[PDB]
Amino acid sequence: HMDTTITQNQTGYDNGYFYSFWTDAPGTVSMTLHSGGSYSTSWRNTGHFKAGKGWSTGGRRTVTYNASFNPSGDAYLTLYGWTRNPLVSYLIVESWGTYRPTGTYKGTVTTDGGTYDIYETWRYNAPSIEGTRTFQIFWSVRQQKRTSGTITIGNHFDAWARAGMNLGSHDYQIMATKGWQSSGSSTVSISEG
Repeated sequence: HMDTTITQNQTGYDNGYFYSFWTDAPGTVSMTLHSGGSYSTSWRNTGHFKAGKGWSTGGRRTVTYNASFNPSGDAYLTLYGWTRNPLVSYLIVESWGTYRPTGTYKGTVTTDGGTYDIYETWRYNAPSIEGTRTFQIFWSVRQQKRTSGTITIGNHFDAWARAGMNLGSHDYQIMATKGWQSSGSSTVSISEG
């Protein structure tokens, strides 16, 4: 009869929603899982972390979200997901803190009232859904920040494909808070369509 609080690397289900939690700085960050599609995070002088709720069946859905996003430094509010064969992680970054991600620029996609820059990067020997690996990351980064709205994910997937950024078969997909060597808090509420 209390909200579950996650502090150790794991995935699972809470109140019908898939969740994922990962950090390399255990004890510096927590995720509290609320009723429905809502969660909060709190972090203090963390290392790296990524945490959120969403779906173990990733794919071309529409995600509507509303968030309080309060980073004191480097953090993102981002849809975050994975595919296998090829192993790819992807991020649709809605807001950021002191640092806006960048990478190999592929063009833009205009969707959901915003224009997003498309980037691809490689991440070297890093944690993944298939162990510690090098893998590509596909990015859409909103040209300006927002903390609520709708993400029409298929429009991003289609733009990435046109840019030669090829996804594999879907694994999970979450509306995440991500942090790097910062402090802060977030609360995020989601729904699918």
